[PDB]
Amino acid sequence: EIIWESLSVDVGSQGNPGIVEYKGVDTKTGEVLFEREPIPIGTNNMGEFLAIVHGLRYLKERNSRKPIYSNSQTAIKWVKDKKAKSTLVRNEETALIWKLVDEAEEWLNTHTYETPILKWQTDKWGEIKADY
RNA sequence: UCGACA
DNA sequence: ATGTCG
Ligand SMILES: [Mg+2]
Ligand SMILES: [Mg+2]
Repeated sequence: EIIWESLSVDVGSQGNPGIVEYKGVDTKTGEVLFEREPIPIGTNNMGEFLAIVHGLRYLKERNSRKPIYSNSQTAIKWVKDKKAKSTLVRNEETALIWKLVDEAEEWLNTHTYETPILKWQTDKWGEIKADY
């Protein structure tokens, strides 16, 4: 039940919170579609969030109806609810990560999309293809 | 309390 | 250990 005609996104971080990054790829070819420039500091869940919303953008501007695979239970939800509920403090250091996270919001609720966002069954299918 | 996904 | 959710 793996829909290979999809986009699988995942985040790679160093410490949580800390240096964060994500990337989307073709669930099958493993081809790297979009990659995020390593952010200074940010939580994992925010990483996931952005990873998804970015992929959401990527598709819409290519007119793709491919669903999205994320193993972030927290983000898949945040996104469904168009609301990132991150408890990370807002200070000049968590600037960029919060800047982005907000724009991802300003987008979610100012756009349309039927793009399915699906949970990747890591326990049954192994690490997601966009994994580091 | 724990459980779950990262 | 921390980030989040149920
Ligand atoms: Mg992940
Ligand atoms: Mg991973």
